[PDB]
Amino acid sequence: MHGSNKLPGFATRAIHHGYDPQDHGGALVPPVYQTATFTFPTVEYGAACFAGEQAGHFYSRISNPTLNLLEARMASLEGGEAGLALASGMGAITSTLWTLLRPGDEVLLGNTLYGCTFAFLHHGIGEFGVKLRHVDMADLQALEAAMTPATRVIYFESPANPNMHMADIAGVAKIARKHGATVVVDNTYCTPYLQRPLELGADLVVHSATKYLSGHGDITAGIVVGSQALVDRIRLQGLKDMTGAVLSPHDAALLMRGIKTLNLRMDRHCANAQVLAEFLARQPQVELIHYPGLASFPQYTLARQQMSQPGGMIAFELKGGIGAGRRFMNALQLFSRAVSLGDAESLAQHPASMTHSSYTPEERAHYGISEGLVRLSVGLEDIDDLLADVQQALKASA
Amino acid sequence: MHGSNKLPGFATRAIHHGYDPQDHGGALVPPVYQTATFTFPTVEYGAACFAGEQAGHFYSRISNPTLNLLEARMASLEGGEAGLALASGMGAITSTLWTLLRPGDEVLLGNTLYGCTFAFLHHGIGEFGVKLRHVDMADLQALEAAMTPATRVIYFESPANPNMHMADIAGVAKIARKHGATVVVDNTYCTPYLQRPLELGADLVVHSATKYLSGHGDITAGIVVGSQALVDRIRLQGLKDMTGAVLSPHDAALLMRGIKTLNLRMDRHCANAQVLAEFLARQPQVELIHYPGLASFPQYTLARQQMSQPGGMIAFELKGGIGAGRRFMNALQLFSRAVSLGDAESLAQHPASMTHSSYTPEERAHYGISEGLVRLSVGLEDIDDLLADVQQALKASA
Amino acid sequence: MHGSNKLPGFATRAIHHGYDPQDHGGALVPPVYQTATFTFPTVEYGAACFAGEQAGHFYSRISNPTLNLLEARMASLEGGEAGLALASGMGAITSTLWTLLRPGDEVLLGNTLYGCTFAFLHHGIGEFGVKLRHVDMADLQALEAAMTPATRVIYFESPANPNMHMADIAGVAKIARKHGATVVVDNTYCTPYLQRPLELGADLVVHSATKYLSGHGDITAGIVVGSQALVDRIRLQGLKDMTGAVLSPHDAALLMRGIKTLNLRMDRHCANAQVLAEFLARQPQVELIHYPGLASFPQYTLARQQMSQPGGMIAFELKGGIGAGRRFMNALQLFSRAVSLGDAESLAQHPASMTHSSYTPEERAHYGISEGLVRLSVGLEDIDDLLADVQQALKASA
Amino acid sequence: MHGSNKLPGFATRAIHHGYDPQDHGGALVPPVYQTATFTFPTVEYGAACFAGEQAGHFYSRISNPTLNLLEARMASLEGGEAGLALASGMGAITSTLWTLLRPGDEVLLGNTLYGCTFAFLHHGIGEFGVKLRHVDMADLQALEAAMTPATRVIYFESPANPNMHMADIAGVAKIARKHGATVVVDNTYCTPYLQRPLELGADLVVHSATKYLSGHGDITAGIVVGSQALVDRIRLQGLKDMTGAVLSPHDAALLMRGIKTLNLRMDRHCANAQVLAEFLARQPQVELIHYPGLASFPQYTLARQQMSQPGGMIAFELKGGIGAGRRFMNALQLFSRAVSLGDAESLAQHPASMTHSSYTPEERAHYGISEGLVRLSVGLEDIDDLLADVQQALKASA
Ligand SMILES: *Cc1c(COP(=O)(O)O)cnc(C)c1O
Ligand SMILES: *Cc1c(COP(=O)(O)O)cnc(C)c1O
Ligand SMILES: *Cc1c(COP(=O)(O)O)cnc(C)c1O
Ligand SMILES: *Cc1c(COP(=O)(O)O)cnc(C)c1O
Repeated sequence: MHGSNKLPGFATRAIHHGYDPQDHGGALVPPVYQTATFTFPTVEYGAACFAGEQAGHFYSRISNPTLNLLEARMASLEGGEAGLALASGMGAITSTLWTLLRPGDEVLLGNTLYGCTFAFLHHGIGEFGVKLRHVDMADLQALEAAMTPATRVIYFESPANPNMHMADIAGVAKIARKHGATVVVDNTYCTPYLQRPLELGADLVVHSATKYLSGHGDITAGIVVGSQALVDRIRLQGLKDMTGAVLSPHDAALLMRGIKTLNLRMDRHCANAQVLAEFLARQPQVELIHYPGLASFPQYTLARQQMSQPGGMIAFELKGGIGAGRRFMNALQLFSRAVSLGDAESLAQHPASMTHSSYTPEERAHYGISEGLVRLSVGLEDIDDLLADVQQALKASA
Repeated sequence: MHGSNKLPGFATRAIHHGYDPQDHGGALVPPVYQTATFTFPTVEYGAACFAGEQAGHFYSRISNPTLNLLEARMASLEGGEAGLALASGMGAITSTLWTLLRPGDEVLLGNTLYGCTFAFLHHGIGEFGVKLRHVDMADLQALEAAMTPATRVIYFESPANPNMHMADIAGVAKIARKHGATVVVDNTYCTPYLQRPLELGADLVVHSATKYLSGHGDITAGIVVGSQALVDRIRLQGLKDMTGAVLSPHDAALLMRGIKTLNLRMDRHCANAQVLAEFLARQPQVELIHYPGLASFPQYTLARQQMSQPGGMIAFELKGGIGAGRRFMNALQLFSRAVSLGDAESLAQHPASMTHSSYTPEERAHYGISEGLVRLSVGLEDIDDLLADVQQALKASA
Repeated sequence: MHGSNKLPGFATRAIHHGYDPQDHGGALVPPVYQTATFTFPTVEYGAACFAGEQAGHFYSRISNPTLNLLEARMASLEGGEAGLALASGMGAITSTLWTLLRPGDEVLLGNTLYGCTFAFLHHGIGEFGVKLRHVDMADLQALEAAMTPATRVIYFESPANPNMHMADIAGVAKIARKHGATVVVDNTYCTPYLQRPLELGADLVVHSATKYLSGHGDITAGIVVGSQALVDRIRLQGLKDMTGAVLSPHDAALLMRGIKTLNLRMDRHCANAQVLAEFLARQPQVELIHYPGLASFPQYTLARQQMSQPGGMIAFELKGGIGAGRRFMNALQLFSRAVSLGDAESLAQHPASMTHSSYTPEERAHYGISEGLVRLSVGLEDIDDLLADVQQALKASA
Repeated sequence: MHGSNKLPGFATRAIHHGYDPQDHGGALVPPVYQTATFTFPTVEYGAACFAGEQAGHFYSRISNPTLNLLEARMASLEGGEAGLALASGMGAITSTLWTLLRPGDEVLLGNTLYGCTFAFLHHGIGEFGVKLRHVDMADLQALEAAMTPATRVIYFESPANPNMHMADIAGVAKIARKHGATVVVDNTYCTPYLQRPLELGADLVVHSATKYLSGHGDITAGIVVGSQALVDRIRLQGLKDMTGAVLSPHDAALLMRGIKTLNLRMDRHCANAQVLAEFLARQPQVELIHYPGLASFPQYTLARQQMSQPGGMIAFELKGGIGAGRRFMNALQLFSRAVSLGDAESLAQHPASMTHSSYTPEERAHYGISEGLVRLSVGLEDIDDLLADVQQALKASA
């Protein structure tokens, strides 16, 4: 049915939402508001801007029109009411959590977390008297059992950093609705093109827009999407007062540029990673593979229900442990050795020998990290070139 | 008589410090390192990059060569050991204090702060079990009388926002050294061209680079300068984990561009501001007037000790109260009605009918804010046009 | 057939060719050389760079590393020896022809041309002693018969901008071997992803990089690719001395950003256009459709033979004439009315009522422009939304 | 004095002219229209737009709102009717001359020209039938005798890129008026802040905005200022059709940023320059010195008549010829060895061993280039550091 109130499709909105060129001298690309302050015609229009009474701007840290279009567009893409743009992923996560939690509050966390998130919680906010508990968010019994009435927030990534462990977002939402908690999901890996946690009951979605959304590895940015009520608070307290993590209008404009090919890029990320994952499963050097699009995936059924495509990230374990991981990493000639993900260029990392090298093997097992675990951000290059590079590096891995 | 590569002068260093073109293909202006991530030649090289050895970049949130140049240069200008660059002034202050303070520690503050510093403190970090206390930082006895063994940090501005109130920085530092407290000075209004708190005994300096250091009103940014020990902590804890206020390499490059004219612009700001404050002082409509370069200024002796020039900001209180504020502000044709300062274009605000418009006269009294107070950021325009515009707007304020 | 002598795939080279992060501090994305000028370690290493005896820059109007990477990359994608980046499409075209022609030389031109190319030739260089001859370049017998000993250059677009008329590039190149002319093809419409004239025997290719190569409509740029000797000549005469059409490094970086999704965007442009064009052919009001992908296209077999895909451009003819054209255009809610093409946003133009409405109905006819001629640049939106917009607007056409 | 048609001073206009923040949501700094194309609300609005009725925009190569701001501001600064922004100084020169010259026309030229301008004239437009004669533009008898009916343009720099030879601009205009000829002056060295050739009777002014206007060595740009009717033709023929030398809106915004400190930088460039000149003029290693601000300067009087300050450029000749100049350049440690000028960083060049190194001693003396001629672009650094560096390089010049 063609409809009068039917949403334009994802691609259309990623390109167009929230912008009419007619409102801006006909400019097809929005002009970039690289400006710190705005001006007032009088002080009555000025006082009304500080009140949230008129929808005109005063200062770029609080709100900016280039930033607003990005936020509006991202909110559309996630299906949410409102968006906030910030200087990084961590800036999104810290501004949100700082806003929502106070001493005595408890936050329930996914069992594994992105390292700096884990750092923010245990060495940052968790040292200012906020309580932390990890649970397996795929274990709805154990989550139910962990809830107190001090439980203010449930925060997780899905899929999660190390082995791609999923959580059942709607089943988690159900339990949060019962006890009255706020569910915050890091949707970095899937993006709104593949997973929309707000449509599954989550209250807030955070993103490292540094990754897939930008797509080209040339900005650092974060996004928060949720209801107006919550995002308004994160804007006026978390951002304004508590992190100062303001995104550049230059970078916001690059971000929107990237978002315009998001669907296209993700289709290719996913098509390439599928092929690569299936390659890796059949290789003698490989003990174990975690990829949502392989049938062997433990949470395969949950992956097809809550994500429309299995994603661009692969984690696998080399048989020969840390030495094998090192040699594999040092052999790659197309894949680059780097932290980060979601660029056009394929990336790889081996926490045992990189990010987490100055731990012991036993302390790595504590954080879900195998000695042979290698993570791949499969990029947009030709798959035959990527297979040739991976095959050659597997040989060198012995 | 000191010569042979002596310490180069302030202008020279503002243009050249930390950069020889021969190390980047002869490029006179350093290339902008607008990249999120960096690559390693081996995994072992990368083990060293997170561990602190063979340092040379993994991820722009922690560090980036464009930012490193800015940081080093601002360190040279302030005479500190190390710099840090962030997404905003608030980014600098929050990252600093989040790092230095924990529940049970106390911090002492100047009587009046920048609005959001004040809001961070009372409604942010204060609500996380950190004790706050306001002293007059010109009164060395009163400061001594507030010290406790839990006092970890002394934070203030000088001059400070409303009335241009100075602190005896050398005096505060002596006390702080006895007590093991860290002194953090917000040096935004002066910049290192006019005042260098580290040479007077402060430990850390912070800036809204949004203002004078950028000078052109097109970026939001902050800086921190101080000891390697303190800055390494602020970088690796406050910024990496607690704020995520990452500065865009693009804007960091505009900031370096602004710094290149800093002496020249500050000379002009100060020359324009002098003429205007002498003018305003001879005016029937103008009650009191707060400019450090008037002989009448209460702390004239302290200000000439700490500041090489009297600044670019004027505060004056008007006889007609709020009504005369509104008429004066709405009458300006050259000065712009906006918050912010240190821009090429002259700015004017009047908190009674704008920033603090719905606070009613009493809560305003408890912050230093007179009902007729008008703040001027004097800009770079021709002094005669600026005179004419103030002239004309006093007439209409009756 | 493994082995390192294999050419990497087009998408790999669009992302990586000519750049190794290791040579620039690990920066995954190359730093932007936003610098006018370059420096020398000695006056002797200076004397080498002006002569071309040493690899090194001196001045970004002649040469700059950000541009040089863009150039090397475009050369690889077209399969030429060398490239040159310029401030616009017309910068590439004029820099080329100013370099190659002198009074007395003849240039054979394709029968229709881009309006501004046409204007340059007849009202510009043509008025300076260079003779012009139009010829049907799809008619090899006629082209042979037009050659004369004064013929220096054969220049054309394929497909050609208005009606998608095409020329046999291998056929033209072979006539040009025989007589001695230099063949230059404007390959804007296809990009190197779809058509590679150098590989079919052309000497030089030019682009409006403003269109598809950029893909996102935020920049104005041009590219020449050809033999080292011809491009060097165009660099050092046409660009340096005769146009000054220097590309901003910033923009060159955006163009490299756009090229990273070129194959992905072209695939989607083309799929969307195939679907739209089939629809347009089945519809009452359409007199005559022209799309290379439909069998009714007069040079169907030639298109199939020189282009890997039929492209993103459609021209059709409404039955109601000039009036039905204005009516359809004004009815568009998603397609935007504007000149240009190869954006993510779909564009529509109607010369009789827009670009060529200054003219009379019979002067439009001299240039091959029907009265109901509508041109569509099909973008990357969801095809269903674009179908609906064009369905909706065909109704409004009676 | 005060009259209602009052003109704001140079610095005010450089910062404000042609922009009201109220016309763009209050944005203190103008938004950057980084867009290639522009949209129409109806087909008819666009029709009356290409035609020139209605003040809207269609394509950024023709015209762009950011560029038009820069163009109005530069027009104001030079006291001319209309402005044009281009990709480089050469862009402006060529776009100008290709508009006004045709085969058989004569252009009369100052005796010496910037090498690239000379190259354009002799090896470019001059090889298309345009006649060239060089004449001394200070000798008015010689110029009157040089005039012919073919003489359509008189083009020169003043001061001129040799030896700072000046032209009698008002004298020249009086002779050109007698014969209908168009006088175009390259005012790069002075900028409008120091010389306003249009006020002395010139028709058109050209600028490499790459130099002092930008001030910071980070862009390549050109400006033309003159009468509405000439500029229009240069835009709609030279720019649009004959060079395609389109300025990036981003670089245009950086150039506006630079112009905001033009007075202030030029004041310092000249004060540093006056100091090095008075020093250099007393050194035994130094034969001759060409600086307008020395009393011994042959054209002292004319210089002071056209120019409010003597400029930031110095040329001198070392007694020891080619080897002296080589040893001097090589010894420099603050001054950079580079071509270009008008940067905040001080630059120096020695044509005999650099630009014109490949040439012979007799061919250099033919263009007025001594074997020992050194040219300094005096920068904004501390004059004491600059003195020490020139000093030390003078001692090594033995
Ligand atoms: C990178 C990342 C972050 C951190 O974001 P930044 O933009 O790097 O600060 C958070 N979560 C996930 C899942 C990430 O990958
Ligand atoms: C503006 C300002 C700040 C805040 O910095 P932002 O860059 O606006 O975050 C802090 N201190 C002073 C004195 C300021 O003026
Ligand atoms: C647009 C176009 C040009 C001109 O390029 P600009 O970037 O607009 O200067 C040349 N040829 C074709 C086929 C074009 O479409
Ligand atoms: C540099 C220069 C030019 C040329 O300008 P570009 O921006 O380099 O093209 C023209 N005239 C003078 C006097 C110059 O110095």
